[PDB]
Parts: sequence; C-alpha cells; structure tokens
Amino acid sequence: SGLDSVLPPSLYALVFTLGLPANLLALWAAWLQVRKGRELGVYLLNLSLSDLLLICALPPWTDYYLRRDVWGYGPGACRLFGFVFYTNLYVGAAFLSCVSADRYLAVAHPLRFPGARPIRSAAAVSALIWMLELAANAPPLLGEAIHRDRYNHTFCYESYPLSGRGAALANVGRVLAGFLLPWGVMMLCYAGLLRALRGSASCEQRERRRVRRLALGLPCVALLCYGPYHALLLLRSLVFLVGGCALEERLFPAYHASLALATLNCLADPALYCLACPGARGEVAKVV
Repeated sequence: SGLDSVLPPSLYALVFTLGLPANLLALWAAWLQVRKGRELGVYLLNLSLSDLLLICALPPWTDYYLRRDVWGYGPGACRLFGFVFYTNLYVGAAFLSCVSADRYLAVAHPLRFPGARPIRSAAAVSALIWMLELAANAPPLLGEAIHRDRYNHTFCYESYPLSGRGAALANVGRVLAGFLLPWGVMMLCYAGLLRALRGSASCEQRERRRVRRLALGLPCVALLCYGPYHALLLLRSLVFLVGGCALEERLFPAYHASLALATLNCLADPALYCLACPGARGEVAKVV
C-alpha cells in the first residue's frame, strides 16, 4: 500500500483538464438535439450530466490520494463525495445501455419506434433509473464514512479487509447488477443493430463497416474502462465469502489503478457520443 501517489492523481488531473470542457460541449450538443424532437438527446443529456458530477467529485479524491490516503475534509465530505462518485459511476453505464437499446429499436423496428411522444417516455425511464441507482447506493451511505487505521490512512468508503459480508454481498450484487447486466444489454442491442441491417439494399459495404466498427467498439471501450474495477471488486468479495491481509496487500495497487481507469470513461463517452457523430459534431461547430 502507498504506491498510488502518481497514477490516480495523474488520471484525475487529465480528466479534470480535458473532460470538463468536453463534457460541457457534449452536454450542449445533447441539448441542441432535444429541441429537435429527438429522444436520444435526453439520454445523452443525462449521461453528460452524470459525467459532469463525477468530474466535480474528482478533485477531493485527487487530494485524498496524493495526501497518502487521509480524508482531511471531514466525515460529511466523505459521505457526499463518495456517494456522488460511486453513483455516477453506475449511472453512466445504465445510460449507455439505454442509448444502445434505443438505437437497436430505432434500427431493427423502424416503422414502429418511437412514434408516440418519444421525449416523455425517455425522461420517465431516466428518472426511474436515477431513482433505482440512488436507492441501491444509499445503504453504503447508511454506514460509517471513515475508518481510521494504524498506518496513516483513515479510509473513506473502503475497508481492508471488508466488514463481515454486509458490504460483501452488497458488492457482489452491485457488480452483477450495475455491470454485466447493462453491459450485456449493450452488447446484445448493438449486435442486434448490426444484424438487422444485414439484408438492407440501401447500405453499401462501406457504410456497413462504419456501423460494425461503432457497434463492436463502444461495448469494447465501455468494457475496457469499467472492467478492471468490477473484476477486482468481484474477486475481493468472492474471496471474502469463501487469509489475513495477504490478498489485499497484493492487489491493492491494482484496485486503485482500476478505479482510475474506470473514471477515465468521462473522456471516452463525450468523444464517442458527441464528436464521432457527424450531426452532433456539426452542431458543436455551431456551438463554438
């Protein structure tokens, strides 16, 4: 423990230096197309909102890491900032899944979707998702924020080892129902999208490769970002449910490296979902 002094702050600083303008421009692009009756715009709006809140959560965590694990700001700040961070993390994946499902429906069933006040249903689903995520991430706020230990740490929302299966089954549920359910929906919906346009006489060979690249890539980018953290969480938890602090002492730097890589997906989502799209980039040019 204690070789987290370089990497997490580096990634957090890069995020706060580029994503915040990127997230702001993506948010403006998303709003500019909700005005034009679109219902992917609300999903993108909520996604960019979640990314912005995560970015605002970042700097206290940067100080928490650089100051060698202590939470100087006090117990309440631990609850607020940890709650914001760990809830926006899953809200992003849920809204990525919603975007994937919406695109899949609009492509596979063109003459029947959406057709009936598209914006309201999408806003209702967005509100329902936010309610579910907050209701799932409230119990960790129900417990003690800070755990002081001997070795100059004073943890916030972390325990090494964990505390008696109460956090452990919560962690396994959080893994299997905040990742690998929405990522599974992502992969299946994008595969269905790339399968439903096989048989279309309009699409050429060239236009089909673009969709193939996008459909295979966005699940892959999301997995490469949110995978190390959740694999490590599932590993620690499934071990806790089966050897001192040997395991944790081994995989601790890997754990926080994984968390930094996971929060790195606040530059990828704005890029891929705003600048890659020709229409959104066009409004972005009008945005500037």
